[PDB]
Amino acid sequence: TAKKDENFSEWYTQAIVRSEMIEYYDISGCYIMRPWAFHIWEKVQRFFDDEIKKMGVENSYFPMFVSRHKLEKVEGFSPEVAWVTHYGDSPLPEKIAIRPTSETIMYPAYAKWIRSHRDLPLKLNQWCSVVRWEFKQPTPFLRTREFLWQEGHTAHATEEEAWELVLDILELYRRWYEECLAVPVIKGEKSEGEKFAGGKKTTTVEAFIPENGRGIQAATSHLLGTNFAKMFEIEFEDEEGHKRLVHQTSWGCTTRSLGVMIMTHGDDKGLVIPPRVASVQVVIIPILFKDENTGEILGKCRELKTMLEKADIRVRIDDRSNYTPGWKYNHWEVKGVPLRLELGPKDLAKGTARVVRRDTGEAYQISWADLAPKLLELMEGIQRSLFEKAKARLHEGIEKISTFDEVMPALNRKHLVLAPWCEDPESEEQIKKETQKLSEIQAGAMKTLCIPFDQPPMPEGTKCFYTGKPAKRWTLWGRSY
Amino acid sequence: MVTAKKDENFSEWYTQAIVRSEMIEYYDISGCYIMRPWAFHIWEKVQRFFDDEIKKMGVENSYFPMFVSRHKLEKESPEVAWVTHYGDSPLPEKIAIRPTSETIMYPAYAKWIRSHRDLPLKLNQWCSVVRWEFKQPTPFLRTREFLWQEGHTAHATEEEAWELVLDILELYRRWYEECLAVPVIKGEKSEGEKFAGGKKTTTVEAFIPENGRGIQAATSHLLGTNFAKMFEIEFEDEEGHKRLVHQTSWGCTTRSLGVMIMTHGDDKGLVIPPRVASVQVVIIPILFKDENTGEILGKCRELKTMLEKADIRVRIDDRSNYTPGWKYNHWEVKGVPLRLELGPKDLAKGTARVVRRDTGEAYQISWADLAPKLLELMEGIQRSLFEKAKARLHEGIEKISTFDEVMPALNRKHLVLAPWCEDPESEEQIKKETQKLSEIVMTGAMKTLCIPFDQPPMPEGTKCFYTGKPAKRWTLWGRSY
Ligand SMILES: Cc1cc(N2CC[C@@](C#N)(C3CC3)C2=O)cc(NC(=O)Cc2ccccc2)n1
Ligand code: PRO
Ligand SMILES: [Cl-]
Ligand SMILES: [Cl-]
Ligand SMILES: [Cl-]
Ligand SMILES: [Cl-]
Repeated sequence: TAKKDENFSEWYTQAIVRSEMIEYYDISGCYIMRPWAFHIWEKVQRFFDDEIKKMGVENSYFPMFVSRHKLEKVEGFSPEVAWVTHYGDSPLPEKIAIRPTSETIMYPAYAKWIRSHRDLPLKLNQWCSVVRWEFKQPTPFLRTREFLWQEGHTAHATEEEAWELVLDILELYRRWYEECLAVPVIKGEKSEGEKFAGGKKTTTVEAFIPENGRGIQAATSHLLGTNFAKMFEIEFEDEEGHKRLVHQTSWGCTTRSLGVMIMTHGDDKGLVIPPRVASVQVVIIPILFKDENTGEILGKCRELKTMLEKADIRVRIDDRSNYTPGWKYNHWEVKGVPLRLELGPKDLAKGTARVVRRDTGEAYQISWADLAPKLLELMEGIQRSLFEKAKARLHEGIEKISTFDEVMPALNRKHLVLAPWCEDPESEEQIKKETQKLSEIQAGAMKTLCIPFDQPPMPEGTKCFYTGKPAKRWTLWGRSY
Repeated sequence: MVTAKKDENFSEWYTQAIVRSEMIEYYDISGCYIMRPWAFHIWEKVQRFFDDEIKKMGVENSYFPMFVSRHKLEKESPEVAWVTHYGDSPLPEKIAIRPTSETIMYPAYAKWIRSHRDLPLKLNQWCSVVRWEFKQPTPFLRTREFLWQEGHTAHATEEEAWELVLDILELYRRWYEECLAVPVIKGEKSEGEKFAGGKKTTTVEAFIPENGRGIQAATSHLLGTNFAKMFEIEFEDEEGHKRLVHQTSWGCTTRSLGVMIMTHGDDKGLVIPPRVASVQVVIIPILFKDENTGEILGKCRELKTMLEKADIRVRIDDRSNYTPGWKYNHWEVKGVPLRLELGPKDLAKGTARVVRRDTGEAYQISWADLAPKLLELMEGIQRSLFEKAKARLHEGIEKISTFDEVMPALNRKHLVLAPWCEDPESEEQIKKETQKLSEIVMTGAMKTLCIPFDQPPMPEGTKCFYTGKPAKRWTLWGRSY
């Protein structure tokens, strides 16, 4: 009912409801991931895990609790600590905390495990859930009490090796978004005001939501440097016998990616799932009505399913008798299955099937023998087309500007701005506050999204679009999630 | 290197084996442990096995919240861990961390299921849960937080549910026997030992000879219609009458790793069955006094490529900061099944020296014969580990007929197979009497482990070994985890 361009958050809520991706729950901010959503997580998890295993990153599991004494005697997703005080009706002798971060457990372990240069590099990953206690206005995948992620943490003898890993991981995050989810992203560096607190440098991939003009951070990969090694005394004796601090990285990516995929590819009809991650790629809809199944149509449906599955196509036959074919068409459209295969009496009488693409609605009459190759072709086409259209929208959403008087216009067009910036942090705070004020008066704030790796030329003497001081680099700004 | 002997101080041996093989890091909070990458590799092998198999059965993965409300939890709790505070302030309502997810998932099941067309519903989750007991913990075997999978299905009939119960139990037998080379006994739990709220619990039970204790390896419950009544999970059948669903739930945990360690470990540390070894063959180049250094490394990489063509999992330990003898000890204590040594002598002869971990036997193998001979050796090692463990299991069970045989058999560190009337009060009586007699860290009580599927014949008039009433079935008892 709600149109994506007119009432975006209503559209998002409804499209997620009707798609059966999630279910509600009696504790606020929590959402059940049903298979239609969880399978997408499984796909990107397998891709990213295969790739980091090639880099020698090994998975691990740390306890979810920290002792009161370890906390009393690192910035997390919650400012305060959640305490477990009882088991059943019995008070614990000492209350324990749900860990605010994994770093508080992992880094003391790293300080024990690393003693010598022979022990480096150390590369660990953990797939797990994460809890937040101070979410506001929850919404599936974007603002939740609990989400899923992977977090990698590595330690190296040199900063050069650590940085190399940071960038390799950022490239894997680009591939996670662009090759699996068909979502284009922009590689860049965070501002001093937006990077990880105690780290040296934060790199990020950023996406864009045209319907509200907002940038959204897709994933991050931090050069932590030696600051945490000094805090946690993670030292190694080098080849010459001198004690040195390790150079660390950490990197994470969450189920927020599913939300970004949803928002990127949905239309007024509902979700559109990229074929590479869809739980079902082709739904076979028999043109049947209740109490009339002779076996002719369902038998051919089953033969077609077998044939498609031998080409590794994920197929479901919706043979539920109590629904009309048109009901099923709309049901699977709203889920965003990328292809629908229609088989009725006429198709049986002709040796063909009618196949409809979800992204464009185009229909193809395809002989049974041709189904498996043609479908593979179509799915790649759909995947590619989903990405390129999104990429086009991304580039139409960014305006390259020179001066501050160009900001509020572009923000009113629901656009990001790429502007020469002196990178002075106080100026980012000033720009946020005054774009926020301006927005208020006009009826919010605009902040740095990233400093892109891809830098256009900077003419000699170009001045900062805000302070008028010498500009350092081109910086991508916008309203933000 | 391990120095405690498995048959002398079993607990010290076990701690040494799991720490020196880099599987476990002990932790500030008792009963919680850091699971290091070497352990996580084995977990990932059995996880992949079981996940692939349940996908063939149509079970889909999902993710439900880690928290559960007081009212859902108690519609149904001394192991449940309560979050009661955030910072210094009480939560308005305490919430529980999941010890299991029946009460989390089944309100959603009742919402989702309306028609016989909605069945069977088959969901699974891979996650961690928390059971905060104060009895003695053991890394892997009995912990306060652990990784597991939990599957939950709903069916139109009891018979279909029971088929799935038994199919999953067979997958747990394969998990232990086929992957981990650990023999298990299928049975049903006694009325007193079955899952609370369920109808019938089936189990696979393992045995640890060094301390004489049985342990439940995995469990598969027929929940029946009991939880369907609790949560109003109903469907309209084909005739239009409302019926309760018939449910199953099943789980298996990282306990499986503990049982593998204890089953196959020896005085030198771990022994990993080839089917779950992430490194099946470690290649050790013998570099001494610069003799053929480049040639040896090249031939090692060639041999790695050749072996990977046969799907053998190979690692070259060409780390320069360790001697060959160090690498021998390192990969032995970590339990790599096969070690391949290549030095100048081996290069000259066109062979390699291969040492199998379980027996220490050495082989001189031509390069051309390496892949078929190593495949044969690995299947021989796998089968031999299983057969030796199965022999120890058989020797650890005494078949008895009267209660005065119980304490001697328990004192030989054995289980007992006894005819039992299956009256539930007699199990409490037997636990208490055997505890008292044990006196004259873990409990000395003998409880039922399972009523085996495999039933010896019950001669007419056989008396229950404890009550003297007519025996019903043969029952396996022991001290237990
Ligand atoms: C590692 C692991 C496993 C399992 N259990 C249980 C039965 C089951 C089976 N089969 C579950 C259904 C799957 C299993 O594996 C249980 C546990 N801890 C606990 O009971 C809590 C605890 C902690 C310290 C001391 C005593 C007790 N710890
Ligand atoms: O804890 C148990 O025993 C059952 C089986 C997994 C889900 N709940
Ligand atoms: Cl997958
Ligand atoms: Cl740098
Ligand atoms: Cl954001
Ligand atoms: Cl695997």
